[PDB]
Amino acid sequence: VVKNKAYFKRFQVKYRRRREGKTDYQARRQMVLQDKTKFGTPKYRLVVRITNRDIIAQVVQAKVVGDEVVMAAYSHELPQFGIQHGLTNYAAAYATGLLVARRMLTKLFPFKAILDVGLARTTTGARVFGVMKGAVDGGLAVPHRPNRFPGYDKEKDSLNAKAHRDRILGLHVAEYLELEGMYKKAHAAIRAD
Amino acid sequence: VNYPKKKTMYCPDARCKAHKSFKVVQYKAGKARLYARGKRRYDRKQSGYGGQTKPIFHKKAKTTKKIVLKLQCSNCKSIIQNVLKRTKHFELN
Amino acid sequence: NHTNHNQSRKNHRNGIKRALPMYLHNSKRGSWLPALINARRVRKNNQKAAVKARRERLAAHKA
Amino acid sequence: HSHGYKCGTRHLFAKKFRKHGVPSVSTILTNFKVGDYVDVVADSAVRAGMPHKYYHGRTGIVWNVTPRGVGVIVNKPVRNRTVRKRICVRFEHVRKSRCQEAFKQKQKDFLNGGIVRAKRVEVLAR
Amino acid sequence: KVAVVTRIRGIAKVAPKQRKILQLLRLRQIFNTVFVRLNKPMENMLRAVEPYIAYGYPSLRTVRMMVYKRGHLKINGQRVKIVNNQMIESKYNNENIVCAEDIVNQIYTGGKHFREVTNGLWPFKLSPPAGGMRQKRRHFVEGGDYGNRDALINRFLARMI
Amino acid sequence: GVDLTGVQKKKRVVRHHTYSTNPYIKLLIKLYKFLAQRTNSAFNKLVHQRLLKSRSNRAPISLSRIAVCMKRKSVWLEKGKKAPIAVIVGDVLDDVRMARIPALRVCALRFSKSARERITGAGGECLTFDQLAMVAPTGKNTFLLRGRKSGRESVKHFGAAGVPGSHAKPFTSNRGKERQRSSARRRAFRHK
RNA sequence: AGUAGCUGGUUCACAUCGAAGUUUCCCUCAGGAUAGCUGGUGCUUGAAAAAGUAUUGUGCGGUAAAGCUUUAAAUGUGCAACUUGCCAAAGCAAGGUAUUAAGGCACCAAGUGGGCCUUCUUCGGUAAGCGGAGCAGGCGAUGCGGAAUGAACCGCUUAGGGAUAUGUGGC
RNA sequence: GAGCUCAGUGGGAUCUCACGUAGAACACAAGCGUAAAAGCUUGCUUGAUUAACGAUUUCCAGUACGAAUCGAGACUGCGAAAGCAAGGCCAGCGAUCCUUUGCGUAUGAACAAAUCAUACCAGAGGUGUCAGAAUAAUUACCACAGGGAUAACUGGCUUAUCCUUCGAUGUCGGCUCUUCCUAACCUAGCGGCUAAGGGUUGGAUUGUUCACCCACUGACAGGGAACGUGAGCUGGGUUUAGACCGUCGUGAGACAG
RNA sequence: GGGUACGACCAUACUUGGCCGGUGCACCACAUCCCGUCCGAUUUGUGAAGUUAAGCGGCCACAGGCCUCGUUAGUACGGCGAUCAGUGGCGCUGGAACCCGGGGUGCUGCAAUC
Ligand SMILES: [Mg+2]
Ligand SMILES: [Mg+2]
Ligand SMILES: [Mg+2]
Ligand SMILES: [Mg+2]
Ligand SMILES: [Mg+2]
Ligand SMILES: [Mg+2]
Ligand SMILES: [Mg+2]
Ligand SMILES: [Mg+2]
Ligand SMILES: [Mg+2]
Ligand SMILES: [Mg+2]
Ligand SMILES: [Mg+2]
Ligand SMILES: [Mg+2]
Ligand SMILES: [Mg+2]
Ligand SMILES: [Mg+2]
Ligand SMILES: [Mg+2]
Ligand SMILES: [Mg+2]
Ligand SMILES: [Mg+2]
Ligand SMILES: [Mg+2]
Ligand SMILES: [Mg+2]
Ligand SMILES: [Zn+2]
Repeated sequence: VVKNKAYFKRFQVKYRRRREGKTDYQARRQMVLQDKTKFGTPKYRLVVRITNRDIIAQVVQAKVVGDEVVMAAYSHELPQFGIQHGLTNYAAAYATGLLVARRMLTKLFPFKAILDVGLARTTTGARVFGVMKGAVDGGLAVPHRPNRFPGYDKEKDSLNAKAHRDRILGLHVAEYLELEGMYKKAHAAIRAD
Repeated sequence: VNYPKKKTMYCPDARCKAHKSFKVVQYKAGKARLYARGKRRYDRKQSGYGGQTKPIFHKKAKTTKKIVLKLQCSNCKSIIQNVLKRTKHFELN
Repeated sequence: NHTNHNQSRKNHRNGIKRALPMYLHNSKRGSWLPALINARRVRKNNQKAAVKARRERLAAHKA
Repeated sequence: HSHGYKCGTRHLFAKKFRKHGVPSVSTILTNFKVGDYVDVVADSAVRAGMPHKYYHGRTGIVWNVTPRGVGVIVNKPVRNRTVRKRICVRFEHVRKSRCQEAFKQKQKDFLNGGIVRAKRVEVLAR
Repeated sequence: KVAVVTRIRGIAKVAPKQRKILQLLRLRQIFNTVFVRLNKPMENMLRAVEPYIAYGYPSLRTVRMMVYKRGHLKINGQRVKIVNNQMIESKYNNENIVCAEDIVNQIYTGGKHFREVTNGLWPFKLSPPAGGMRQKRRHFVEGGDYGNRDALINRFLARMI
Repeated sequence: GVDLTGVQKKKRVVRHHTYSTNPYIKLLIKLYKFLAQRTNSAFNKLVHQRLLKSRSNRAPISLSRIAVCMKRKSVWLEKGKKAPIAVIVGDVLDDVRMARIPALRVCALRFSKSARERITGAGGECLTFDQLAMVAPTGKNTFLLRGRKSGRESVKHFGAAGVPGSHAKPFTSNRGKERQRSSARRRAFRHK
């Protein structure tokens, strides 16, 4: 028996939120880390999550009490802006993040949150990078390189923005399925915010 | 210790100020030339009837020694040179 | 032989001298440089306004 | 006969039982302005910037903050004098002090015997 | 709220911790005496050197005899025998402390100037107890001499004064 | 039968009599010993103790350094207040680096022939401690000064040179003898 | 008049203070240099940067005990009483308008660098008046009183004397 | 950087599933630490570069060497990113002189260029006795300055120490003579016990002691007295120089043979 | 009151096995493309038919563990003292742990949300 009484003595429970499986902490401890020389001036973090039904973009900064969630842009609120369908697709992530990026500047050299992928694999064109590219294009100075935008070829080190633009506009789902105009119309309608 | 036959180490030259592949050559000490300032002394001091006049080190204890690596960017002649750890068998490839 | 006997006695003869006060050898120097350099820019400006201040006090004192 | 930098640290740098693991976010979000008191309690999980050993548990003021390190002035009794040491330290190894928390509480607040009528009373004899 | 501590062993062979506490008690000789009020911090000093001292809780009479008979002010660093109340008011520039009766109240009632008073007194230089001690090595309750002996110090300290 | 531990270490070493063989110092100590005791003034107590010092510890002052320290003192004085006498218990030396000086009223044990002439070329008096006592029996607006002694070349030798913090001057008849390659040297700076 | 890190000797008094047998280094181990200890000279000013001590507050610890290599003492141990970076930015940062007790600093310099005993703690050794350490105290360098006697036990430590009273020890 | 999870156990067929607090691995001893990892695979890589003489820690004398930490500048590497990296944590290494190599001007002093050499500067060649002379024996023919800081010896302690003694305390034995002890051999008295009184032999071998033998004897007991006793002796043992042999040694010479 | 995200402390929140059940969460559908595997299992992208079985969360273990306090225990050990006794008491003092038992079995922060 591996899990006898001696086992639960010497056993050290991992952190609740790792034990819960909900967070990487080598990343949390680096995402959060900033130069001590900075006496503690804010370091915002664009945490972004793809709950299987709906996207969640959330500008955030760490605190000892528990990190403040300064602003957030759930995909649920997309339909409020005319996106009635595909509220978890890459075409939507761009507008979710572009939304938080625009709802965050609405309070406010560019604002500089950094992306917090959490556990999502950073394969090219992953939806998480659509939240960035949306939010990054929406105002926030999220540091990044085009390497994981869709339409960025590994071989040939260059993005295909004429292709990256497509999936942003929902042409992505066109061929799997007139929408392209409801996103450009979607975007003016979130800047109307 | 196998060592790369070429390395993109950083270059101090104005022409560079950049990483460049460097043609690695091992540093072998140059010939001890006769008219070195201090060979002329030793020779003058070995003239005459005192036998040996300076100590001759005999008992080595080191089996290995630091392997200085002369380098030189393709761009120019200048030879940056840098030390490694002691090894019994340095051999670049 | 290595006995440490009579050492704390011999040491407390002239006391353990307590460490220097923080207001003395408070050199920076090897301080994280970028802060250290901005500090010079301020201290140099403190000097120009200290001297400029005394020039004021004298002109004020010609009355 | 063999005093290297971490002689006799088999217990000193051990993590406490069931309290292993690298320092958390509460650690990382602590910040050190210069002249702050601190405790150089070395944490083994972090190896870069670890304090010697003498400096373990010593208190001192920060004299210096670099991006990942906290310079700390820590008195060392060398002989008849306390030499005033300048250990460099990664911020994980520095637990901020409460050594003055009482005194700060004070200037925060700066801002006999009689009849005992007791009735239970057992005899004390063996 | 006041013990009349009395150094009772001599100055030889005493350890660095006891040796410091005795200096801070100003018990630098044998039958020196001082009045120290019983703070916890003092009760922990006295507990550190009890084999070197006898003490207890002086009676008002014990206080009179020491201050009147053995009482000596520090004056310009001079050890000055009390003789005038003039002598006392000059030492203690304190509208409170004028009488030699001011002194005895301070070093007995526990005083607000118990330090202001007892410090301006040279520590008392008592003679060895007449009729002898018992054993300067054992604690008083062991049938010896050192350590707290409560109110009984007045007897012991009476033979000395 | 007494703890004496730490009593002897607190004993201070002070001069209580001048080692000077000079008769005039002794008439001058005779004065200020008296004047220091019979007056309440702290000035007489300083002139009297300094007067007991070594000529080492009575460092000379530049007349240049009096003119500086004096005007710097007197410039603030409210109008109609004549400047303080510039007493020094030491020699006063002329300074070539300050050709023109204010009508100072310096008072010192001794003056260089150059200091005395520049001092009077400015119209300032060059009075002694005798009439200092007769004009300022108390240190009434005297301005007691000291000559410098840190720039003294003896103290440039203090400490070791080889010790890393230090910038002591090594003792050497030969300046080039202990010269050294930049590589081999002690670290210049070092925190205390 | 070789040299001797060795052996032996080195001539008045009194007063003032008064060690070390340890650190690093050395073809160093019977010696140096170095630092400490000590003296002298000051300097500087007078609860300055006082403390072989507590209390209080805050860290540190993993030995005894415990336990079956883990919890955890006591004795300890630390500490305290406008201009110019960062931030998205003007806000943050930085520099500026209890008892007792004289504190600090400098200089020059000696002797010393065989220690010993004991207390407690140990390590090695079958054991030792044995080798080795930790702590403190001693002898060394110091009598005096006491243990009949004793370098270091006990008491007490000491200017020349008297009275008194004691300490350890006695009657 | 990313992905991953391990040692082992168990269920099935190298594989598969489960559990699996690290019980594995992490060049190298050991400790430490470590789990979406610091381990394992994987990809891209050269931060194992340069680093304006920055400061620090360890050793410490608060010197260095080494090692390490916090840094800044450059140029990078990886990574979406924050970040991380100036080797592989921690042991793995070294002055002056000299040689040598590099690097960017300087000197070769009447002048000038080239050569040569030197210099600055930064590495390297090494001192392992590792803060760094370049170093075989022997002496019984020996010698000196010392040392009881240090052997034998001499007493002490213990059951080896190094306390006394090296400006010297004569070694083993015997002989000689005395003396004391008793866990008594004989004798005496008892019934093993008491008993120190008096006695305890002569010889062969061997220096001996010791042992063993022969003979006697009532018996042939054991010990102390500086292993009693050398200004008492003797000098056999030990025994310096001479010499011989064996062994050892290239040899001079060594051997408790 | 609950659900989500990001959390701080990191077992009172852990392990096991139960039962319990509106936003969402989840599982779930397919993989055309971005992207990645022996395999879309993982991962990635695209969905919204299904279900809560699970996960999740909440309640139960004469559950183990963990936490808490008491018992242990003024015990162990310890500092100081004695011209103490012959390891131990004593005087002055500091003072546990294992164990067993009672209790307990997460809590707080930001954001949008039923
Ligand atoms: Mg990550
Ligand atoms: Mg020695
Ligand atoms: Mg520990
Ligand atoms: Mg008695
Ligand atoms: Mg005693
Ligand atoms: Mg000068
Ligand atoms: Mg004295
Ligand atoms: Mg000698
Ligand atoms: Mg233990
Ligand atoms: Mg034990
Ligand atoms: Mg006697
Ligand atoms: Mg990883
Ligand atoms: Mg430097
Ligand atoms: Mg170094
Ligand atoms: Mg290393
Ligand atoms: Mg050496
Ligand atoms: Mg000896
Ligand atoms: Mg004999
Ligand atoms: Mg004889
Ligand atoms: Zn180049």
